[PDB]
Amino acid sequence: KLAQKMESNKENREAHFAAMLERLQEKDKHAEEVRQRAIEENNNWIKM
Amino acid sequence: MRECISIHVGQAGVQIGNACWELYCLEHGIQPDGQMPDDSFNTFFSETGAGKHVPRAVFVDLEPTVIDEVRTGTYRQLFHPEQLITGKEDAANNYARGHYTIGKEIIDLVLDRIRKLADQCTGLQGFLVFHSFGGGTGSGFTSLLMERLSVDYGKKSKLEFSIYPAPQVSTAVVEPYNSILTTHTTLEHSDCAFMVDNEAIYDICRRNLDIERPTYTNLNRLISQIVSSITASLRFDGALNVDLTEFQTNLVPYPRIHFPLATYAPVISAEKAYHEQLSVAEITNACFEPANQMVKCDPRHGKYMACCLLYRGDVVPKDVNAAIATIKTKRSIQFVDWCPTGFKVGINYQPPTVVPGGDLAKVQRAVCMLSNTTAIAEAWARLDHKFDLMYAKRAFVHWYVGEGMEEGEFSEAREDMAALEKDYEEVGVDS
Amino acid sequence: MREIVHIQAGQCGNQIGAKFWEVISDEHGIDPTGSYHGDSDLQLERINVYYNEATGNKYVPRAILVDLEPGTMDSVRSGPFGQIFRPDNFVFGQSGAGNNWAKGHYTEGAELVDSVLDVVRKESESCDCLQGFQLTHSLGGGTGSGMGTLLISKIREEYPDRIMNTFSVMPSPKVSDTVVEPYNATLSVHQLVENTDETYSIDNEALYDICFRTLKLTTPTYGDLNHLVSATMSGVTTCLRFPGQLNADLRKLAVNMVPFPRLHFFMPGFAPLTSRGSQQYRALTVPELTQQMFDSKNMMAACDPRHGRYLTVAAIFRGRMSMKEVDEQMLNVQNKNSSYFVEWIPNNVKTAVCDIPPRGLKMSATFIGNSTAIQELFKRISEQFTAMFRRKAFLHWYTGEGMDEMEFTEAESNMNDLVSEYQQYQDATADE
Ligand SMILES: Nc1nc2c(ncn2[C@@H]2O[C@H](COP(=O)(O)OP(=O)(O)OP(=O)(O)O)[C@@H](O)[C@H]2O)c(=O)[nH]1
Ligand SMILES: Nc1nc2c(ncn2[C@@H]2O[C@H](COP(=O)(O)OP(=O)(O)O)[C@@H](O)[C@H]2O)c(=O)[nH]1
Ligand SMILES: [Mg+2]
Repeated sequence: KLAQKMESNKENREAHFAAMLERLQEKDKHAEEVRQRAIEENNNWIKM
Repeated sequence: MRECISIHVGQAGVQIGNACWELYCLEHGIQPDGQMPDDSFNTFFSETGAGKHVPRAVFVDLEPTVIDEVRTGTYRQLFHPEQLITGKEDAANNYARGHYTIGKEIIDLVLDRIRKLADQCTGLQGFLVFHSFGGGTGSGFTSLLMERLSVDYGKKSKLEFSIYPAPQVSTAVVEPYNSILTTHTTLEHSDCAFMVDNEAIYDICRRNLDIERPTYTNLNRLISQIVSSITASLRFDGALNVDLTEFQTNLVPYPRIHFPLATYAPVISAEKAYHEQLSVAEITNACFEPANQMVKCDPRHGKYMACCLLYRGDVVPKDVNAAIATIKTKRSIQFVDWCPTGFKVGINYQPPTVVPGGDLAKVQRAVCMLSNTTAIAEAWARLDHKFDLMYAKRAFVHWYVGEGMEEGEFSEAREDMAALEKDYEEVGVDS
Repeated sequence: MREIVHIQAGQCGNQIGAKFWEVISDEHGIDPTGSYHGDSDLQLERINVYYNEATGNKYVPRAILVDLEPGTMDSVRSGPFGQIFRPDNFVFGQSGAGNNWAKGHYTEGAELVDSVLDVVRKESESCDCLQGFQLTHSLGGGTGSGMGTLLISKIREEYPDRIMNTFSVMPSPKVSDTVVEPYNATLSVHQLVENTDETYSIDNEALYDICFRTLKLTTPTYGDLNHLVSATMSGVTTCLRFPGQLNADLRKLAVNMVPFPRLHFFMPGFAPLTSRGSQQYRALTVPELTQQMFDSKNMMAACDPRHGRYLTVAAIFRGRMSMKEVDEQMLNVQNKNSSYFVEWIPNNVKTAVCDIPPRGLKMSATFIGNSTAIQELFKRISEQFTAMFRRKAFLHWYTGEGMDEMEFTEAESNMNDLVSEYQQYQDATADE
């Protein structure tokens, strides 16, 4: 009774922190992306 | 022989425990080091090879602050260090942290200590659990512990001394949530629970003891007196006694309707000297006054199902029966139609003992009435309404969900409380 | 719950942070060498919340000092309590942020961030039980704002279960060093809504108005504004650093103050209002202290509390006074001003009394309110932002750093949603 209440709990906090880092890691994937773009456009400018 | 294990959970439970054990020591003549210069006190105190008397108790808190005071205090030698258990991180007024997140780390250690105490018992009667409804430890850890105790102890008696929250002394906005969650989870695991409304105690201290701004020290001394009255029958051998089982048999007619109302008298200030000595009639009359109640509610608007009167000190059976007879002539005390025998009376020889330097005056005779009244449902209704106000907006719910709790657990807990209120209503109807 | 790790970022962050440390060191009886010379056991009871105990009788602030510019750090070291700080805890760059959020958040700030995390990890791993973090910074600048929010995100990644607290100073045209402050503030607010558990909204608009109108200081300086900030910071942290029942730790404070995750922006208030020089003063009774809770004149955020409703309130009284009088006065205010408190959060006003008053005052009161009126501060920023953004003015400073227009649109929309959310609960009823 308790096993299938605390396991169902441990799953519902791993999720409420999975959805955290997963959705606050693409928050670094985008900060890499526009950051690559930052000196990329600066380079292809000197290409002209 | 007939041992009782006391468990003190969270700040409220631990602090009330300090007051109770201080009072028990004064009553049995036990010094703060466990030394002492009847024999029934052995139900609550074990004895070591050095002739020292040790409380059959476990003190638990998820934060160390409160218990650290016990292990530095006057009674540091009374308890063995292993029976004072503390974590590092508190439950932060969150039932989910107490029950799940933080509680799950210390639960096994607490049960191992309780097992060691139970192994020293030849006839363990069961447990007395002290906790607040409002704190994260008092609510969350208690329900976790109660569930685990039912597993390990089969059908061993479990009685509660629950601190019902009051806004005058409340520390969290989320106390109604914690109160409902703990009541739902603990209901199927508790045999009998004595609620103590902090507002009722706050008002008695203000009105009867002339304390302008009552502190937990003031509240706990008064609480300790009621706990001592309930437990005196176990710790002493008087003319009329009641064990763990007889309390339940006389006061609990149905499994879920296990919440008796406590009323204590007299509560006299340590000044005056003229305001005494009160007769058996006077103290008995005081039990039927809503001002002396431990929970705020109106019995005149409810129905009684059982009334237990626990007298202490210079009390004679003839005096008691005379007092009960005059009270019976006051038509206003209504009982349910399926209940004939209303009054169970107990007399314990020892007059109430008071803490030196305390607010309470020394009296020759006192009484504690335990009554199972449908009027106690009013306390559940007040709590349920505060829960509903916040829950309709899901205010603060994210704190519990974040700890792994599901919203469904809130609905389940509230539906169970609705069923409890419905049970008190059904019980008061005539056939 | 024990240790709090303090972080100071940017010019404003370091200036306000340094003042916080000199104010609290004086309250805890700690001199500029780290030695305790006080005469009250209450001063040391919870000393470990902000200080590490070093070899012998010495106490060291658990503080990390950060800037992309070196000058501010030198000014801190040269200061009165400058020598108290851990030398290894000063983390500074050489290439500043030039009041550009993009430089602080993506470029220069990103290059320094790891050196800062290395120092925060050292302090965090030393902790018996880390409560979380406390950051002081401005939202109008580049380092405090951009790097500060970058640090919040990086710390949150490594410590997702710890409490994240900030003292965020809002920019104002009244005391402005740059025309781009609405952009920097909006971009930062977007970050704080998502990444902090609690934010004290310290408004320069309100601080300037208090100095000019109330303190009668014709030309306020940052020194004058910072005197109000340090009085507020001392007040709001009283519960964390002295023994008490209410809001004793960062989590308990958040649990009592935050009903909805995003609505974690507090409106601080303080009474009595004093100027640096004013060591007079002879005034302030309990009814007088209590009345200033609804007084817009005493708010550290330029919002009228009577323009909204309080979701939750924490009130801290300091000095030798009657607890009975405080309880009566506090109940009177809630009964008289019923309409300014939400009915669906019962007993939402919590009071604490600390015997130790702040320096110079015998009696003081600090208010922490979670009010729907804070939407006035966010509306002000959104309207200043839109006036500029409509014309794409100064956008080249940000796009030049690799930023896209979408981030600006998103930050603005998120802040407007926050305003809309405050309005929703302002209009909500207990009709059930
Ligand atoms: N009568 C009485 N009530 C108390 C005492 N201490 C706390 N309470 C009440 O209990 C509630 C607060 O819960 P606590 O027991 O302090 O908290 P806790 O169990 O330690 O849980 P956490 O601190 O959240 O981990 C409020 O209703 C208080 O008024 C006490 O010594 N006596
Ligand atoms: N209250 C206060 N505000 C300041 C102080 N210094 C700068 N500011 C404000 O902070 C903003 C400018 O940011 P600043 O901290 O100088 O830039 P940074 O070094 O890149 O973080 C503006 O809103 C200024 O009005 C200070 O000491 N006190
Ligand atoms: Mg506690």
